[PDB]
Amino acid sequence: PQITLWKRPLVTIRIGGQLKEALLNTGADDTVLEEMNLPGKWKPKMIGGIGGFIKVRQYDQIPIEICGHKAIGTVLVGPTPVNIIGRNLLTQIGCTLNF
Amino acid sequence: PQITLWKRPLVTIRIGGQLKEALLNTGADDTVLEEMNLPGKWKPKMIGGIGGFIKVRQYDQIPIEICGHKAIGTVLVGPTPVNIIGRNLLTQIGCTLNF
Amino acid sequence: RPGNFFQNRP
Repeated sequence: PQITLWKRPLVTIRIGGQLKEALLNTGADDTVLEEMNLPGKWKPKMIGGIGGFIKVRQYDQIPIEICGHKAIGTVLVGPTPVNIIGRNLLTQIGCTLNF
Repeated sequence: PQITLWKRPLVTIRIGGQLKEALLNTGADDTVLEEMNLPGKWKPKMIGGIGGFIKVRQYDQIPIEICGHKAIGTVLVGPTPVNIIGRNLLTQIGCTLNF
Repeated sequence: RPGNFFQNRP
């Protein structure tokens, strides 16, 4: 599919079988989900950008589906304002920027 | 061009006569450059990111050349960690996401 | 190193 950028590029994702909206973010190295009580082992991590850093939980080898395209990898969970899909998963679904 | 996302999507920009490196960022509403001088009037503004809110200077109707494509629009200047080209200018240069 | 450049208006 082609996503234009007139609006925030929000798409539906599936994680644990459940649906959420998330932002496709070429400016994120990693994927970060709004706080949710995911099962499994995790490790603490800090992620940073505009405004400083936040504390998140790093989960590994979590399956996700992004607009129907399957992916699996590292998923961070914490007090992000919006669910963000980063490059670690965008690369798996063959996402490119075109102009 | 077509840009894949294995690495950060960095490009050269020209602004106020000077060359800089900036990140093509579909997760940003606005374009935000690291502290620099730009000609003309500006207004104080605040913007939010992953870590919270920061103060920036808003300059309107600034010409910028992004990877060879011309844009003229709003540029924010402030303590961002990296120069960011946001959707306001990505749309001017005809950028889409594709997968 | 900082790596998530989400940004929202204002």
